[PDB]
Amino acid sequence: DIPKGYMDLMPFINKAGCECLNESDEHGFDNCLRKDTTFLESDCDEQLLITVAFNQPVKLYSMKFQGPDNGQGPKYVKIFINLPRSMDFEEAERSEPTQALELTEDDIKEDGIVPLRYVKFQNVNSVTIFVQSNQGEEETTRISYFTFIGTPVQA
Amino acid sequence: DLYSRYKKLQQELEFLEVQEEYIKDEQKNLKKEFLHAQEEVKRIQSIPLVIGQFLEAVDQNTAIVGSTTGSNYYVRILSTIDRELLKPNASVALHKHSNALV
Amino acid sequence: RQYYLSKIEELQLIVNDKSQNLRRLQAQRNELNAKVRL
Amino acid sequence: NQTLKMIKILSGEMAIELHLQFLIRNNNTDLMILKNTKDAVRNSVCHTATVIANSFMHCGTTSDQFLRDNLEWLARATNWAKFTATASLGVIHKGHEKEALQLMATYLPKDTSPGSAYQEGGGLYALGLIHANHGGDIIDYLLNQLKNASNDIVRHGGSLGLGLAAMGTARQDVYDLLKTNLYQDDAVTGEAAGLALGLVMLGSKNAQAIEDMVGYAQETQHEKILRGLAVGIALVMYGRMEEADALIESLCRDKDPILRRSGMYTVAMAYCGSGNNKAIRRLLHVAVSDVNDDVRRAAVESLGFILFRTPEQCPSVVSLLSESYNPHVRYGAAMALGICCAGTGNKEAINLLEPMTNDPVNYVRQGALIASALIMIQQTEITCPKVNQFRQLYSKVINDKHDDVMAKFGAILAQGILDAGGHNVTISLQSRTGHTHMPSVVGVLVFTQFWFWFPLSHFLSLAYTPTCVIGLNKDLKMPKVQYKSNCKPSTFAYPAPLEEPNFQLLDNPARVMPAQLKVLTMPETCRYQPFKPLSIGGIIILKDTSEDIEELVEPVAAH
Amino acid sequence: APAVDTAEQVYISSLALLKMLKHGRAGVPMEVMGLMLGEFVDDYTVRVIDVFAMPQSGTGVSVEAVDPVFQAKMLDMLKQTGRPEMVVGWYHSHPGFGCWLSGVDINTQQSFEALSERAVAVVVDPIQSVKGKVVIDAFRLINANMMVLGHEPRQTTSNLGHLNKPSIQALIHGLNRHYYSITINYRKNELEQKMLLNLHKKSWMEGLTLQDYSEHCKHNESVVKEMLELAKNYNKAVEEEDKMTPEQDPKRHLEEHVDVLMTSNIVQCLAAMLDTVVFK
Ligand SMILES: [Zn+2]
Repeated sequence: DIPKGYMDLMPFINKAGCECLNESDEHGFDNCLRKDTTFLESDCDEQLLITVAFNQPVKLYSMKFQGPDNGQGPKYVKIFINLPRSMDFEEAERSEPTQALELTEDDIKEDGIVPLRYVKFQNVNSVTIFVQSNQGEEETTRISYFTFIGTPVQA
Repeated sequence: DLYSRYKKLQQELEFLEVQEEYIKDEQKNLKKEFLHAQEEVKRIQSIPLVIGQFLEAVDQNTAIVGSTTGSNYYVRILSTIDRELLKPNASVALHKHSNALV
Repeated sequence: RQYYLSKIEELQLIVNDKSQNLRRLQAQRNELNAKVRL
Repeated sequence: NQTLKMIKILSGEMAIELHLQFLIRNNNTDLMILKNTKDAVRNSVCHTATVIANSFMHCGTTSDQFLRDNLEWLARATNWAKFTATASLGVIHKGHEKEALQLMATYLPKDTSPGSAYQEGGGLYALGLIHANHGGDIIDYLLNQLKNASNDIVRHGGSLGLGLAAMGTARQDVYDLLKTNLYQDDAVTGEAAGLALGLVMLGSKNAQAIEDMVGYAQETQHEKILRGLAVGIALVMYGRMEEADALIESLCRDKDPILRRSGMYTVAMAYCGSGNNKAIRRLLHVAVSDVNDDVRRAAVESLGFILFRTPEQCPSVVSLLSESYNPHVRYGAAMALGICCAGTGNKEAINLLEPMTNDPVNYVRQGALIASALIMIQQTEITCPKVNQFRQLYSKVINDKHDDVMAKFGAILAQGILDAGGHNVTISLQSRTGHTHMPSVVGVLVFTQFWFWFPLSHFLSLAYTPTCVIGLNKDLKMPKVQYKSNCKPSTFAYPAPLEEPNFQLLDNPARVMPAQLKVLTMPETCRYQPFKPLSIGGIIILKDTSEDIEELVEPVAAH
Repeated sequence: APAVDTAEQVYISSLALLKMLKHGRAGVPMEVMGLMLGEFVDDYTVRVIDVFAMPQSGTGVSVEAVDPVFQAKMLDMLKQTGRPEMVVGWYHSHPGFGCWLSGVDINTQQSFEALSERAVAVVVDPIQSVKGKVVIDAFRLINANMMVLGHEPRQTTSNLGHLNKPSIQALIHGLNRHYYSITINYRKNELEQKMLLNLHKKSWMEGLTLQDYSEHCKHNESVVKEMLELAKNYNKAVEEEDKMTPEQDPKRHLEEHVDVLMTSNIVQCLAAMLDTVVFK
């Protein structure tokens, strides 16, 4: 897939910065990271907060934020960038995101690629996703596959 | 004929008003710029300055001056200096980094 | 008819006066701009 | 049947073809001037200027003889210059739609140490230039090429070509493609994307396009995109007059100097030719008050677009800006006089420009030379006394080994402008009948942006309108007819190549200068009769008064 | 082959310029140096958002003056604060030597460019930066193969790269032969300018404080006496005007004294009476 001139940003992801809050121990953060049927599930409630850092600064164009069809796919996502400190759910709800995202149903499918405002993502070091709600309004949310499409800034 | 001349007169008058307002605004801004330029010229006369001897006047704005560092320099005379006060071997203060006869 | 002529002559004298005024303003601005440029 | 013929006329195919034939037939360019200039070029800047000047001289003549002769010298150009060179090709073949794709096939791509993506981008740009304002067919091809374009330079060239082709059509698909390219947020492609957004949605007053473009200009960080978007915002609000006012204020107050420059350009495009005194007041206030020199310059430039309908009033207002201490204001004054009195040969404007050609600041000299060329285009010694002198001046600046590089660049482009289109085209922001020629206004405005991007200079090719009187029969063909110009032949003659009766007979088509149009009638012995009075000029239908068989003017081939 | 455009600019932030000037002066007469942080936005832009000084070493300014521990720890802890900007380039001070790059300067700049092709080597003269003008330039390099082959170091596409003329002092020290000057633009937003405006923003008080009235009277006396002498000179000069066809002015000095008198006394009067009527 992916638009011409871009690449999957998987090899540029630094595992030292990755950190997901409210995840069930049985459903690890790597499940959403990996392109398998394995999924990441929130453990406390629907809200989730996943921070991913990169080895080198990168520029994002589109995200593949997809989950299952049972309605537990995300629906409202606040994206913050270059966070100098770990993110708190209270502030994340309060804070103004770099980009707000109302994930329609079609995004959650396997062919769902969500374009991002490339203007605001030109010096991304670490990207934090605050999943505020899910489609089915369940007590928890599942993410089948999450990744980023973009290009390195060639540091 | 008559109406065309009258309309041309009105258009010309309005354009004259526009030019007048333009010129007044530019006059104000030019006065500000002149003040800044005078400030800069005065600031170039700050301290320290190296003493030298006004050896010879070459042009209305350029002279040859013997700076007491022991060296002769062809430098530029500042306008505000009284020309009649510029006599040979007179002691003159020169800009430290440019030797301009300050 | 003659009303046209009265309006025309009044505007003509006004335009002449303002043209002299504009020329004077231009001379003043020119001298100030010359000072600034120098 | 006859309705199809008027459809053909309205689509522009017939008029463009006739203009192309007129330009080819009366190609009178002196290649010796270009030979001298190519002899006196040392650096790459003068090389690019020479390419552009040759393009201007042969604009629409399809005569690339200079390039074919000096291919070895042309190969010296690399990187963007090479791009510009290829782009220049499109100006030479202006209106040569029929073979365009095919002929661009002859300049087929290769692989070398430069990416040759400059060549592909220049090819797309030239394709757009050829079909400028008339891209009815090329649009789909350029859309496909831009969509499939991968390189950044190719994207830039394709965006420029697409904007030129789609100029004023305001099609939504092309706007979406160009907005996508703009959102890709690359400095090289940003200029082209913003300029093409302006070109496509030109004069449309669209709220969506303008909000997208202003928001992007306030959101991005690449200044090249800022300049492109500035000119684009100007173009979108072209000719809308007071409907621009809101936007204008929203751009005059903005903190970003490029956005303020966009506000000045929007004042120019919105009130182009109206002479609205509120616009002039605002422009003069900005030109004398603003803290960023580029904004002051652009503010002075916009005066030409405001006042081109009353050129006699233009030196009166710009003369004092001409002497201003600020060199940027001086350049703005020069090019404002150039735009304002373009193709008129105004005496006062040239007298104002004459001292400017010796200004200490180099780019001021460049602007003065460019503006003089714009003013005196097609002019002769009798019509304009000083023209010869300026001609010598140009050569001197080229042959002065110590003169600064941009003084030389201005001189080269001035030589190109003065003999544009084989001395068969002029710069007329007004139309023949008194309408604001929108392609001319857009082309001149974008040409003024050569200060920021040299390949944009070819946009001035839009302003080249042929000075012709094309007589047509009832069948729209061209009978062999002669018109009598009641003036001394040297009054409007071509310049003498480098090394009398009171009337002249001109064949069909006739290279008639706009001033010569007044004194031109047609002999009574002619079996035809002009339908519209000949003094107006342009493509004029001739009614045949006799049933004798017609002798048609044979169509000359290309190149 | 790609060529660096002559329109490329170095956008130095206000804070970066101030820190650079302060550090350059603080080390006079030694040559101090430090690292400029920022980002290469595009092919025509190099943004210097911030610059941190580096400890002085007896070496001087060389590629051995960048202590790896200092640089690494400073970068890490700035990133902690919120400034995760890459090392765009380096700066050092040539006190009174003008702006240029010496052989060792060219050497360290080669070292920096090996890290990233885009990298600037701005230098600042801290003693030539007298109030008003600021003597600072930014140079990258020219590849030797680029110059020997005869091709120009930088492609040109606009007049931006030639608005300013190179200096003779830089030119003899290798300018346009081994390194090219890059135009420098200062990124000053409204907020920073307004904050800097407080340096000489007088007060809400001195708009209302009258001059020392005895001092005011003495100043008036002195200026009026000077104006009397000037009036005598003006009369003497004007008498000469008659017996003189078109062929310091006691008048210009007279006008200046008049202007200073009217401004001083008008201001003093108005301030005094505003004070009388706003304070009961
Ligand atoms: Zn050094």
